Amino acid sequence: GFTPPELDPNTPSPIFGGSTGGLLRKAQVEEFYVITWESPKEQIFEMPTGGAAIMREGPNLLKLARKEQCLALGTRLRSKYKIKYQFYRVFPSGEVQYLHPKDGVYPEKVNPGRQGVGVNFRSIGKNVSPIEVKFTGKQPYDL
Amino acid sequence: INLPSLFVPLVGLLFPAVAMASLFLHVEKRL
Amino acid sequence: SHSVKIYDTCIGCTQCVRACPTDVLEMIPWGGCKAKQIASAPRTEDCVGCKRCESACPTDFLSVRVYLWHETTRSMGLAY
Amino acid sequence: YQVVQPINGDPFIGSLETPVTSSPLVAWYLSNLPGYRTAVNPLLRGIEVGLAHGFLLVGPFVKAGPLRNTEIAGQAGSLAAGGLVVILSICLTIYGISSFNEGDPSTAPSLTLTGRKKQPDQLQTADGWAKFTGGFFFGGISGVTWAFFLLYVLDLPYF
Amino acid sequence: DIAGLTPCKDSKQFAKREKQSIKKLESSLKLYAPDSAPALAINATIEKTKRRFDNYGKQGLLCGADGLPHLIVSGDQRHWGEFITPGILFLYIAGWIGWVGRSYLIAIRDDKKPTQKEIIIDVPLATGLVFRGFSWPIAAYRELLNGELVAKDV
Amino acid sequence: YGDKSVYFDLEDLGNTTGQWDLYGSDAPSPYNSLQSKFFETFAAPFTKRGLLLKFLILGGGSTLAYFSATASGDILPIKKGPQLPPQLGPRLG
Amino acid sequence: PEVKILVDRDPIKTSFEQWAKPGHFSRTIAKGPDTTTWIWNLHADAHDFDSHTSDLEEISRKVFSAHFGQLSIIFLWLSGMYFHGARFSNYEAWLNDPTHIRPSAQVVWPIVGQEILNGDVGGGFRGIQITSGFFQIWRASGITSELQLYCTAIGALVFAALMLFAGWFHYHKAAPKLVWFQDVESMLNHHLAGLLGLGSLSWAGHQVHVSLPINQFLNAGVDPKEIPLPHEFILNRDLLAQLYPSFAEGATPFFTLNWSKYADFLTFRGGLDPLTGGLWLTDIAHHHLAIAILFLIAGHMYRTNWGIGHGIKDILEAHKGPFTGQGHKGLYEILTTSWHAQLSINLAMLGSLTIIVAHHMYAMPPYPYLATDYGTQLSLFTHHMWIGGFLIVGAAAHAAIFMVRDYDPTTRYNDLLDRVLRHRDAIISHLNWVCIFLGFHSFGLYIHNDTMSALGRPQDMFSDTAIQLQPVFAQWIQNTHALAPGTTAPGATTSTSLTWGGGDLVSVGGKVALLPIPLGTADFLVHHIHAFTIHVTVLILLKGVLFARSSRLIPDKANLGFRFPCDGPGRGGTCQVSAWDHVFLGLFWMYNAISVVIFHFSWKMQSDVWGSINDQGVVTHITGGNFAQSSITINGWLRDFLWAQASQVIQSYGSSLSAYGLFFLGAHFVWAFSLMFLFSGRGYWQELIESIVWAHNKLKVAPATQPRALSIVQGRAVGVTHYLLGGIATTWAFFLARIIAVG
Ligand code: CLA
Ligand code: CLA
Ligand code: CLA
Ligand code: CLA
Ligand SMILES: CC1=C(C/C=C(\C)CCC[C@H](C)CCC[C@H](C)CCCC(C)C)C(=O)c2ccccc2C1=O
Ligand code: SF4
Ligand code: SF4
Repeated sequence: GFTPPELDPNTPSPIFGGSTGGLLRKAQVEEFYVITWESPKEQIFEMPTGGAAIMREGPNLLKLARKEQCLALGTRLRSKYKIKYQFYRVFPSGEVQYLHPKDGVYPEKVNPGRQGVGVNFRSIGKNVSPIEVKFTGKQPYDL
Repeated sequence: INLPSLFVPLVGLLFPAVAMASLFLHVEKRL
Repeated sequence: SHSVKIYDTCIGCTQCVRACPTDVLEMIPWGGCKAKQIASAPRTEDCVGCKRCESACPTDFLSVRVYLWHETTRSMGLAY
Repeated sequence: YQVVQPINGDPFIGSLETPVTSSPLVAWYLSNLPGYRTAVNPLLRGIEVGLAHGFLLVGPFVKAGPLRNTEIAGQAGSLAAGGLVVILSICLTIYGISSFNEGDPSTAPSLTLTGRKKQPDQLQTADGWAKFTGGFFFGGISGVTWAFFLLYVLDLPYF
Repeated sequence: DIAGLTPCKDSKQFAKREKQSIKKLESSLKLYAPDSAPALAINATIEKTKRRFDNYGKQGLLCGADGLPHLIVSGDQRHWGEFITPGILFLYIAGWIGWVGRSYLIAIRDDKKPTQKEIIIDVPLATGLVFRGFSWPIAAYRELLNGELVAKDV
Repeated sequence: YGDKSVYFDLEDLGNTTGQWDLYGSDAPSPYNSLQSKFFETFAAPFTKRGLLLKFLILGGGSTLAYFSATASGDILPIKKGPQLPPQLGPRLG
Repeated sequence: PEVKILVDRDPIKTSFEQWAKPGHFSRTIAKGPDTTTWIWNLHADAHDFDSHTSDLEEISRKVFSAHFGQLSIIFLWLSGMYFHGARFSNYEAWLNDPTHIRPSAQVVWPIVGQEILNGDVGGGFRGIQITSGFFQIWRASGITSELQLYCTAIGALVFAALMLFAGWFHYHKAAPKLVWFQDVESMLNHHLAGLLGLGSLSWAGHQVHVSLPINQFLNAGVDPKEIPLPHEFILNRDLLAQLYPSFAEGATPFFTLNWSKYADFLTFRGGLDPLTGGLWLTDIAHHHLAIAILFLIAGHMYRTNWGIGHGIKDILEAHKGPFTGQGHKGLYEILTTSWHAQLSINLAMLGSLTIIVAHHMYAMPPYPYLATDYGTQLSLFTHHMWIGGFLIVGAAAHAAIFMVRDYDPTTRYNDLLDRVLRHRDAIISHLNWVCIFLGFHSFGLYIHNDTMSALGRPQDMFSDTAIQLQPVFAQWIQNTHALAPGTTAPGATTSTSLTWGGGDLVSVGGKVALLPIPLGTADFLVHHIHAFTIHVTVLILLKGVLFARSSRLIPDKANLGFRFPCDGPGRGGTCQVSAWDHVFLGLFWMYNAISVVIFHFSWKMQSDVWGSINDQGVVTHITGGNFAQSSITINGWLRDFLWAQASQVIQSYGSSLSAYGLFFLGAHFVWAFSLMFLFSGRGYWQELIESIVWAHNKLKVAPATQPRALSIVQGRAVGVTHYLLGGIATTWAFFLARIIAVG
């Protein structure tokens, strides 16, 4: 069921000159993200944190401090260029966790192997009044 | 001997120091 | 963690999914409409509470709702 | 030839390498400071730091104080420095109390600038920090007294 | 009299104000040629000021301790000229305006592109409609009685 | 890590996340042992967190209390008091 | 490669088709409107040509003809000024006696009693005293009759017509194409040499033949109607030879290179004319001559068609060093394909220039009888300060627009821009620290002074008598300037100004034109306040520019566009995270800075320079040096400046300065009104308009264009514009009423 690709260190990363928008202490102590793509040729692309970098012909692996920054770079790579990307989340443990695209197909394309999470079978106008859930820990929408 | 001479520094200088040190200590670490 | 809910008025346009910055939403099979599709929120632990998804919902009222809730460092979008 | 390089050659860590940040003499100087003397007992570093800071606090307090014109200018300003150094110690002790615990290891980095292991700096522990702040306070009162002894108690030609 | 005020024509402070006002303008007329443009203009406004005070006196206004003509709006019939007849005139004119606007809005509400006739006025239709405001009171009364002034269904 | 172009390796996350110490010395105590043995013997009783905090607070408190309850008139005009007769208010006084 | 005129014939046919259609340029607008928001959008994007299309050629053609339209508007304004000076003025009476008659070139019609505004300005005339300083310009140009003013007004009218026609022509009949605009070498060659070089040479030619002799005659005391007409000075030359003997040789000195034989009317005196209180005209003529020579040579630097010259690309890409990589390589391609880059550069430079102009004009009064006309001086300084500030803020606005819309490292890559984008965080952090430090050590000194004074401890205060903060550098510099003439500028007799020193007070008609301005502790404090405010507004604007494309907060800020409300209340709240919002603040801080600057100027001038001279040489100033001791605490500003100076405007009612009192109160009102837009949000207003719409629908009177509350950005725009209008207008009224009453 779509064994996710395993992160391959020794994959080169784009030619960058350095920036003050890179990683910080949060990447040291809690987590950071890593995105990979494959680059038909060596080109210039705008970095989601600073200026411009040069993606190498062949595997490109970039480490960002925010998942949102990764998805932004992924969107730019995917529609301005035509490049398929995947990103992971790395903990200070040395664990990696394949993040996107979760089940091999982009989420804008329906896949028959996904379950419904957080779906309510009613229209939004049929939530109970807050008075109905007073003094119980539940929220009227979580129902 | 002049009672203000003692209570106005202690309540204006010491007491906020002690209270704020203690309240910072209480608010800013995990139990 | 903010809480995102999907309601059955969803027409499965998928514009909201294509709008979210953090890949919280998804498209899943269904039978209640002509697209046989509906939006799911399996990864709300990454939701920043941006609510771009609500501005992309063409239904009235909305079919995708974001209720801001307890904050995490993921929820607050902090890089430090 | 280019002067500014990414840190240690890693272009995805949020910082750079420049003259002010990383030129030979400025690195040697910063490394030769008590705060960055990692392999030294924290109490002596606190002593050196506290003595230097205490001496400094006497300079402006006395000259810029409200009793500068009065004959007790020296006594007054020096006493104010003692009040300030003690307040700094209170800030230091409560910081160490809030941010550290005895059963926990040092939060300092284990790696050097070359990728070699090294003993984590003990100043970032609980009692390492306690020894450091004790030394700092002892040094700070000693510095204020030393600076306060030099002028007023002894003529000694200044300005 | 009413509210302790006194008829400006017989008040003393009202006169004193008139004489003081007239006095300063006369000073402005001086230091110039006796029959110059500026001097002629100053004279004109002096006569205008005298006419305004006499007109106030003639109309029977009420003056207080400052000599300023106070206005009574309680409904006393000696004073309808101060508020109530101007009020009826205003209500007439404002009903004219509002009724013409409402008439226009109703008339253009039936096209496919009604907003087109709102950012760009149909002036022929507007000029056909403006003069119904003249009879707006009767029209509005009969529309209320008909029950068609207020939209039902809302 | 640092093999020509790569900068990412799971085995050494700290190097990858820049967990360096850019200025620490890793050198021996520059202070002579004799001097070290003089300080850490006299400055020892001040290195207990709760002890130092409590003593600091209370000692400084009584310090301030004594120095202000027994300040002389030439230090604070607030304790010297007025030296002139008082004026009268616009009507009262 | 070579440069030529390149045109296109009849690109758009003049027609009334699109006038009938509202927002033809915007596809969405063209169709029509569903709600009230459509009307606001129509105006907000009328002149944003680079979004109506994507063709650079069309953008630049539109820009060219819009410039023509603006020039026409300016000419119409000038002709209106000249005509009002010709017909509804007392310019001739003022010309007979300058320092007793008050200039005024506007009268009002006696409609509702407003003729009280026709005050006594002297000269058998009743009008509104003007502060434009136009009378001084006309006198310095040699204009003695109102026939000359009439001729000038009509000439400017036909020039406005010509400009409007050229605007129509160069857009609908003969519109240039892109390669014509993208030629900047020849454009610079022509603007340096042709517009500024020939322009200033032509003006020096005017002053040599018209202003110099006519002003000589006027200063000799001749009745203005007994003066020869200017053309006589050209026909009969011995008329000039009498005033200026060395007009006898007649241009042979210019070719013998015996230029010293011209020393008569081409001087290097410096200082002021003791008779008129302005600069020597024989100095201004020499100045414009030298300026002309300089610009005429300078417009020959860039290569156009004949090999000689400089390629701007070569000059740019020759400059690079070890700190900046390949700097300046690729800027020529950036500055010739994006109008916003050029616009922001030019706006920054023009604002800087306007403020320099204000300073130099207050310090070295160029026009006769200008220095002792205190109202004109104050108004000119204040007006130019405001204009400069607004332009400088617009510079930042358009730098941000460039960064968002036109910056592209894929096709147009520059190194320096990239490096600054790469260490923007260091830049902004250090600017932040500087702002904080400067704010503590300038305003903190004022707060310390206020409490030291309120605790009855003036000895502890930061003042000239307790704790001196003397600006030793400014004092040293101005003493160096005072000693300059004869020591290190040997050809000058007087120092370039009288604020430097040397004594030599100059007065005119019993009023003080100029005297040495002393710098004490209060000057130190207020100068550091100025530095602080400028640094903070720079921080806001630079932070907006550097972080316009992306940040650590929202990683794709450019996709949201240059101007937008927010991206939801996520990540904690992203209200005003856009570049446009940064400009909105900068305007607030620009207002603060310029307000403090003009207050400083006005108080310092009314306290240490202006005033009345007397028979012994005793100078009583407007305020007896109350700036040196009262300006050091905020209570002094509130009491001695605002409360004291404010009394003039409050008592204006019942006189001819009543309009200033009215504008004072009205500006207070509109300023307070702005706060309704600046403190609230559009959600409340939409919800209220909902029930108002209900009330209308109940009576079949609801409109079809659905009324919406304003956009979030529009509400901020309405709030900031009203705020600025209110504040600037109340300061305007206060200044004018005060300086016209006490001046
Ligand atoms: C709410 C009532 C109240 C208020 C507003 C004040 C206010 C003031 N008192 Mg005071 N006082 C009070 C009650 C109060 N007192 C009572 C009931 C007593 C006992 C009879 C005293 C005895 C007292 C003395 C001896 C002196 C003052 C003095 C002062 C002045 C200096 C400030 C100070 O030193 O704090 C007050 C110092 C104290 C020792 C007060 C302690 C007694 C109260 C009950 C403490 C309450 C603390 C409580 C836990 C917190 C309450 C919560 C709330 C107030 C926030 C100040 C204006 C000094 C002065 O005269 O200034 C010139 C002075 O020397 N007070
Ligand atoms: C057809 C025009 C028209 C008519 C008949 C009415 C009628 C009414 N309005 Mg309304 N209004 C109008 C236009 C109109 N309005 C416009 C253009 C605005 C935008 C400023 C408003 C804003 C407005 C508000 C905020 C409120 C009302 C309210 C009301 C009700 C109370 C009276 C009042 O206080 O009005 C007030 C009148 C104004 C605020 C300004 C009126 C604008 C001019 C005078 C009318 C325009 C005429 C039109 C342009 C002419 C076209 C004619 C055609 C030949 C071209 C009343 C039924 C109040 C209400 O809710 O009652 C409970 C109320 O709170 N109106
Ligand atoms: C000696 C030649 C010359 C002169 C005098 C000017 C003068 C001017 N240019 Mg221009 N320009 C020139 C050559 C020249 N240019 C060349 C060679 C190019 C590139 C091919 C350009 C391209 C250019 C552009 C793109 C723009 C200007 C603009 C301007 C105006 C700037 C605004 C100003 O300062 O107002 C000062 C006001 C005056 C000096 C009033 C007098 C106006 C006189 C009559 C102008 C006549 C000069 C003109 C070149 C005559 C030739 C046209 C002829 C066939 C009729 C100004 C009038 C701006 C503009 O168009 O404003 C509308 C602008 O957008 N110029
Ligand atoms: C040579 C100067 C210059 C030029 C050519 C431009 C040109 C442009 N600017 Mg700009 N700007 C400038 C200076 C300039 N600016 C300065 C000095 C500032 C600082 C305030 C700004 C700040 C600025 C901002 C914030 C923005 C622009 C924008 C724009 C673009 C669209 C403008 C538009 O159509 O809006 C329409 C014009 C109006 C709606 C006029 C508004 C009326 C004003 C606010 C009232 C003025 C009151 C009046 C003076 C007195 C009161 C009158 C009343 C009482 C009757 C356009 C290309 C906009 C853009 O999006 O760029 C792409 C944009 O948002 N500019
Ligand atoms: C008052 C206010 C409004 C309401 C302001 C509105 C609706 C503007 C009103 C414009 C005029 C008054 C209405 C248009 C009038 C028409 C032109 C008709 C005029 C015809 C004659 C009366 C002249 C907001 O929408 C808003 C939004 C965001 C923050 C603050 C605020 C805010 O403070
Ligand atoms: S709030 Fe933002 S991140 Fe969360 S689901 Fe909506 S658009 Fe996506
Ligand atoms: S935009 Fe709204 S209706 Fe469309 S798929 Fe998303 S949640 Fe459903």
